[PDB]
Amino acid sequence: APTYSPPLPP
Amino acid sequence: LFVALYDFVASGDNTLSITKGEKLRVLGYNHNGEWCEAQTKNGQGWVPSNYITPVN
Repeated sequence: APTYSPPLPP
Repeated sequence: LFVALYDFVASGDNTLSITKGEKLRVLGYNHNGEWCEAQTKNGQGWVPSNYITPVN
């Protein structure tokens, strides 16, 4: 799983 | 069983593109729960945990 955090919800 | 709430475009790194209203089966989560490993008609890979929600 990506080490960065995901985009916030729109 | 889950449904996608918003579009998400894959940024590589084993992420999966999903479309709003699409159905998803959830396999699990990363350590902090921010990412979800999911299966759709297009494949399997990681999506944001709050871009999806249970349905039924």
